[PDB]
Amino acid sequence: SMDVFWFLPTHGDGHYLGTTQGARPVTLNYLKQVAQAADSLGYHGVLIPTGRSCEDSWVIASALVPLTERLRYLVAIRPGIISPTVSARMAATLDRLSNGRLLINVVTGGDPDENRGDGSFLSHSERYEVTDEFLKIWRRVLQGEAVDFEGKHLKVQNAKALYPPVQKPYPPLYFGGSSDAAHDLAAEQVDVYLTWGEPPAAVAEKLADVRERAARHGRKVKFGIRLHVIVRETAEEAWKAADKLIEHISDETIEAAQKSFSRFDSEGQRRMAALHDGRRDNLEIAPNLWAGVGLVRGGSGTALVGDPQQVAARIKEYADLGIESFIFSGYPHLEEAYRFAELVFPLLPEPYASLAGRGVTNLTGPFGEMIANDVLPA
Amino acid sequence: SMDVFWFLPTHGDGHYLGTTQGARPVTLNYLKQVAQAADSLGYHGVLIPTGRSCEDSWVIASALVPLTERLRYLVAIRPGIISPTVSARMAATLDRLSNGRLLINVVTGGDPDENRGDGSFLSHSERYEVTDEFLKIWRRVLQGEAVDFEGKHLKVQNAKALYPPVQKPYPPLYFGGSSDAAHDLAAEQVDVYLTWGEPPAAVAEKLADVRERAARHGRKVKFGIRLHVIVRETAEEAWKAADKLIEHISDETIEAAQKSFSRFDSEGQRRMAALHDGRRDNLEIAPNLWAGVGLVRGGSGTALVGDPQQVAARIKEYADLGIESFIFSGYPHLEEAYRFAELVFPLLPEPYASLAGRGVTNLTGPFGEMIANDVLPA
Amino acid sequence: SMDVFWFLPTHGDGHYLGTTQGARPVTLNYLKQVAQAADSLGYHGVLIPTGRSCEDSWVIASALVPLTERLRYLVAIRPGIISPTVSARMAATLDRLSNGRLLINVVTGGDPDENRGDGSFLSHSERYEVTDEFLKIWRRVLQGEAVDFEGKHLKVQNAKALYPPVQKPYPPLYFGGSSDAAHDLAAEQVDVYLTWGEPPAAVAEKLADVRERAARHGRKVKFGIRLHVIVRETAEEAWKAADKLIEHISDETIEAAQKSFSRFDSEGQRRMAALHDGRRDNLEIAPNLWAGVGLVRGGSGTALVGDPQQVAARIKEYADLGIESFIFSGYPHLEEAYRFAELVFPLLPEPYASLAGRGVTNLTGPFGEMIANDVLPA
Amino acid sequence: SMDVFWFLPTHGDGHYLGTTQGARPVTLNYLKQVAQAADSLGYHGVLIPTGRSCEDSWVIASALVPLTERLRYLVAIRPGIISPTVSARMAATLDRLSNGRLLINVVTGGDPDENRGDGSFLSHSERYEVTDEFLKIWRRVLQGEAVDFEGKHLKVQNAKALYPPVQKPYPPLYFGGSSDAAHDLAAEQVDVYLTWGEPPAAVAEKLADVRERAARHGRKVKFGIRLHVIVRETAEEAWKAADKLIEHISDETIEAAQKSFSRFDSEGQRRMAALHDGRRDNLEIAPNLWAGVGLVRGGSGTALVGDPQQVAARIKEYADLGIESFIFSGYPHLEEAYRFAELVFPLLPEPYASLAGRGVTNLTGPFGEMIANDVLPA
Ligand SMILES: Cc1cc2nc3c(=O)[nH]c(=O)nc-3n(C[C@H](O)[C@H](O)[C@H](O)COP(=O)(O)O)c2cc1C
Ligand SMILES: Cc1cc2nc3c(=O)[nH]c(=O)nc-3n(C[C@H](O)[C@H](O)[C@H](O)COP(=O)(O)O)c2cc1C
Ligand SMILES: Cc1cc2nc3c(=O)[nH]c(=O)nc-3n(C[C@H](O)[C@H](O)[C@H](O)COP(=O)(O)O)c2cc1C
Ligand SMILES: Cc1cc2nc3c(=O)[nH]c(=O)nc-3n(C[C@H](O)[C@H](O)[C@H](O)COP(=O)(O)O)c2cc1C
Ligand code: NA
Repeated sequence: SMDVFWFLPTHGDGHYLGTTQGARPVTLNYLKQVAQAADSLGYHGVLIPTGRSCEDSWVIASALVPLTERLRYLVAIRPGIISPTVSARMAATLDRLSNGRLLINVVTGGDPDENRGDGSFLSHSERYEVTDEFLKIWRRVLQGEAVDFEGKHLKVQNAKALYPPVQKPYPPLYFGGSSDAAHDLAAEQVDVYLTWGEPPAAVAEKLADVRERAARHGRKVKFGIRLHVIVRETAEEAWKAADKLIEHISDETIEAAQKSFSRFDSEGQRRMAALHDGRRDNLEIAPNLWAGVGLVRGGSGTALVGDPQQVAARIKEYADLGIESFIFSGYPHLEEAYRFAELVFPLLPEPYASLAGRGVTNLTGPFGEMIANDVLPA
Repeated sequence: SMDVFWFLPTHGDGHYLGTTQGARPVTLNYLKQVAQAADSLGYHGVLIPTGRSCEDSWVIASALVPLTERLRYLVAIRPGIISPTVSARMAATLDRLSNGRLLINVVTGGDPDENRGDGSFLSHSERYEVTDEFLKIWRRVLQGEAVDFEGKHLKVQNAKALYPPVQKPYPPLYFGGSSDAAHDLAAEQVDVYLTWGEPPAAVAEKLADVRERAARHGRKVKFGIRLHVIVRETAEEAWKAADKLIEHISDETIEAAQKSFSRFDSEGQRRMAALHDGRRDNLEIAPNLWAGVGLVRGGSGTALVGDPQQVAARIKEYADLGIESFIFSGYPHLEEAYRFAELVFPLLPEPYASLAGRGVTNLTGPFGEMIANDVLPA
Repeated sequence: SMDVFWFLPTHGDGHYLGTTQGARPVTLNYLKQVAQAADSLGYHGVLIPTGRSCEDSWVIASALVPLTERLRYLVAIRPGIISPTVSARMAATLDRLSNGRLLINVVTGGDPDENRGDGSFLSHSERYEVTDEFLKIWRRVLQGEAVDFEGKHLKVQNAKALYPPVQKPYPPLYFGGSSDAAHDLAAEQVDVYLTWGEPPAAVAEKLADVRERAARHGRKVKFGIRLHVIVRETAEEAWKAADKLIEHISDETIEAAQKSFSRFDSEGQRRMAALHDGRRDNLEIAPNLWAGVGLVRGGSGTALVGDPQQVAARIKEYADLGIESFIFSGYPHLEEAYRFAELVFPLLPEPYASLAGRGVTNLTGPFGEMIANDVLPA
Repeated sequence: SMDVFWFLPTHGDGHYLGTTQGARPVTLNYLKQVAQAADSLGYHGVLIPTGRSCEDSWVIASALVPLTERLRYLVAIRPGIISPTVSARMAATLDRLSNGRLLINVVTGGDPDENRGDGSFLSHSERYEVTDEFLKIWRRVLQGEAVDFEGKHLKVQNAKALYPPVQKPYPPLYFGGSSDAAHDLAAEQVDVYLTWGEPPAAVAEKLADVRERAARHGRKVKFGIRLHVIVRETAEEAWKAADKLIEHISDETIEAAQKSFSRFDSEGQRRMAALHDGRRDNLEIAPNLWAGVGLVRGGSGTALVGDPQQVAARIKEYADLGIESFIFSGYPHLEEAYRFAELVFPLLPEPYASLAGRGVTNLTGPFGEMIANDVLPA
């Protein structure tokens, strides 16, 4: 079993990184194009990023829910900048309108400059104390309880969400974080622990630690991984596409991004930037794992590059560690959603092996362009 | 010079108040029905309420924006439970996706229990201090400024909204409130001051008060009024429908509703609850002004009742006081939106006079159901 | 079993017949309103009329299919004015796009003036000869057969529809007609025989006649009835609403309508026109069967008028005769669709009994408008 | 000025011709993707093919109209298989539902086998006599006339289209045909004369003939061209992409299509098949004009292949001949719609030079994926 996600580029899209050449603006029509493509191609869901660099995740997810049928939306909540009772009501409303298609990504926010801009002057350990108290109120409120809670940071009295969610006990909690406090938080409250595309050896160590701490609370959590993907029919086309993706990036842009990454107080972000060292050489840190994206883009900075057989093999290596969720992305996000679904889906377990080419449809007849007006293609 | 709004019943709908008989569940489909009706009928916009008793306003409005073309959405924000910078990004995104169809209703929250349920333990004077600092940050960030602010309650450092809104300088701010702190805040920062359906005499005093305080800041504030409406072809049918609206309300529900109203420290709620005092008699506090709605429903608790000429007469009276915005509602909200547009619109100024019956359309030809198969109606 | 249909007023809508007072123009917005209401309220489908007085059924049905989830569309085909091979491809495409939600209403056309306007100069028997040959090509082509056909009226060689339909062997064939040629055609080729709202005794004879002729061919056809419905909470309101429907109808308009009906060459139209005799008196030709609609409207000219228990009883009577399909309509079509579902559905067999009031939804919680802000309705 | 159309692959889509490898089935979701992409990218419209090899044009176009805002639809009508009065009502309905976004492609049918399959046993000259009589009735009824027409093939009495279209006097008539009868028909009745992708010298002779024949009637006929496009950043990429397109085409499939084209009774099809005569070598019949598509595809069988400067240059060569409309297509039709708009639109006249990259968008701010979370791309 495997859940394959796509990605909504709410922070912008294009053919090349760190530039405006071939860039596509974030519009409702284009986001609808990507979401409906992922919905019809059979992706389990789409991840919506959050932060100052992105449009609001909740406005986007809510606008695309009535325009899609089965696609699930992994939406980020940010404790510390919103009341947990209100956030719970937001999740309840969106889960009700979507008929149980809401997934929650718990985000603590690793940029102190962004946090101060939102009015949150908490330290790294305080952000996780807030998130811990946030989730405890959030989870109980969505289970129908009038909550009285008085913590170090948050205090509510008679917190109630009158409209229950569709998913019981609440929309599943996804969480990504690499710090010690992050692993304690995931082990206690979250349902799925997420990691960025570190090499398999590093991901194995992070999974073993989360599984160990989850055993102390008598819990078993699931695991997912966030990776870019540059797959082509051959590996030579894939590496050429990987090279062209960062060819228009000047050293003034690389050094500016790494300088902004040094300001971040995020254990996961530092581990990602440490893979490429801010240089253009040795970007293939592992077989078919390419760290060129991290030179400019924050967060996910690695990509699987190669033919379909190679990309599938690297997906199996991660799956052998206990990873069941895979959140992929490509540039541009519309075309690469079709590319990954056509090249990689037939090599993945069901239902993705059967969803390839056809998609979510039951139609037959002339499959492909008709030869003249009386010859079926073969 | 008139904008006519309708209302999305995100707190529940039905044919009768208090009871569940004839109640209509609020789903995505039914909200699409109401929103698309007001859009096609030519209403300027719809009001979406906020609170523990309602679904989330932002999730609802975002879900209905891609499903309408011209309809504006008056969406409520509540300072004190969400970061002002994050709220500005939410407003920017929705205003961009809707192409400038977003309107903001500033809500301070008049129920101390609901405020404590969300984590806010502020007094009446402190809630307006937070809103005042909230709006100052909110209005400046949406204008492209990197804001440094340090007030009594809020503190931001390098607050920025990277995606500018469509409406300049920002989506217009609507505000309702009758306390002295409310009128000072309305005079300084809001664009439209809203009032509930009080008799014209009391509305004129509140309007004259806000208008004078706003003059000290050099601002010309617009005025709107929130009112229920029960309009029928004759005045006799209207009073029958008003009686049926409350015929299934027991005295134990009235006491439970008024017991909650006394908990509210809201000045506007106190003035509305004092018009009926829980009585079932003397509900016509003014010519064609019926206060039966306020027996169980908080907020707007008065209604215009009568034939189209009587309802339009009360509307012109309010308009002669300087009121340019009108937010109406009826039970059930779908049918009454058509009834009001078909009975009252032809009696209102343009464009509502021309929008009567036809609506926002350019189609010609047979008007009405055809006679036989070749005889046009006349 | 029981399938309950609604009706799309593609020939115009309104509150009153004959006149233009309270008329609603047929627009894409309003047809979306009616279709999406019937879809969400749980109706099995909607009937779309065809003819000179209506917008094209195939364009309307195709435009609303992507905007609805489970609603079926009973679309009309008229042999003699379109190639059966092309019509077969149209049915295949719409059935494929709707994922098997297409239903076919075979219409022979009962107005010689309209038929001549379309280029058809066939007599009554010749129209049924064309229809009989049409359906044979239509059914064989949709079953994947390369058809050579040389009949009296139609001639095709190597007729093929390369895209098969979702429903096998083809979308079901509904047919309405009262002539002897109609009963032969229905007994031999159609799946469901439809009749207008005649008294149960007259319906029983037509049903027995069709059933006997189908037995001779070794076939069993189902039966449905087409009726208007004016249902109110009490019987007195229903009869008052029936009087309002024809209060704005002048005798000059009745005479012009009945003069056009005498031009028609349809047995079913004459049987319907013979129920009211072109007069306003004795319109209740049967218990709760009111023939006032036929005084101006062509086709369905009777209505079920009464309280829910009275309407549900007349439905049960028809169902005792073997009728399993019920195609209802009301004025206006949007509001009356909710009225019938909220009043009659609880008195109908499953699933209409469980779909009553709530529609097709899995939402729980506060049912009805909230009392104050923490008191659930009861 | 210039109108740039795209193409809906209602006959099938994919990456490679002649084979099922990489093929995409014609589904509602995929067609919605292609149409909404062309709508948002700024294309003037899309062409929808008709015939036995495709899904029905009217069903497809009607289903996509409510899902698009500005995109126009060039929909085919085929005289001889449908009544002109019925066809005019379909055009009136779709033009009204789309608010004037309907265009008509007049198709006579060049395949005798496909025509006989639809019940039309007319010769080449007879098909143009039917079309001439069809269009006279079609154009007159849409102008609000009760038409009496008695011709050699068609006879109508009191033909009326009750619902007038939005476009006056009627939706524009596009027409393609290279025979002498076609050029007479285009000079007299049609608004836009279309030609397939012949070399510029052969196009100039056809346009000069039509212009001369139309001047005798005092009419000016707009000119358009239909062409596939394989454009890439470099010329070598485009030529390699063109080779990949036909690399899976078996020589037995080429002969299976050329023998099918010999049966056709179309002068324009013969002129297209005479450009290569099945020869696999030297398919570049003109600078950047590649006839590789004509090996297996009927109708349009030539493509523009080259870098953006070469493709734009060939477009300007056709424009100087007087061609104002361009109907382009590519494989696959979704990805190639973006490729052409992003690569060729900036080299085209307004408004396509402004629609490049930006598209129909008034949004400002970040343009492309954000560098980190505060640095905008440049
Ligand atoms: C898969 C994944 C997705 C994430 N998405 C976001 C996001 O959208 N916005 C964000 O600010 N942080 C995101 N993060 C990062 C964390 O949620 C959080 O901001 C912080 O970096 C965790 O800090 P830590 O590694 O020091 O424990 C994501 C992390 C992962 C692994
Ligand atoms: C037109 C209008 C709409 C309002 N909408 C809301 C709402 O949706 N939620 C809410 O809590 N309060 C709403 N209020 C009430 C005030 O915004 C605020 O909550 C408080 O009651 C004002 O307190 P005050 O009158 O003492 O200054 C509304 C008021 C008006 C006039
Ligand atoms: C339920 C029902 C629906 C019908 N719908 C249509 C229609 O939409 N357009 C139409 O022209 N005739 C319609 N008819 C009438 C017949 O299909 C046909 O046109 C003709 O009147 C039958 O003639 P006959 O009774 O003499 O056999 C309908 C009949 C029934 C019973
Ligand atoms: C741009 C263009 C589009 C056409 N589209 C179609 C079509 O969709 N279906 C079709 O059968 N023929 C199509 N044709 C061909 C003609 O409409 C017609 O079928 C026939 O080939 C003309 O015959 P002629 O060249 O001998 O005058 C098209 C022609 C052109 C130039
Ligand atoms: Na390193």
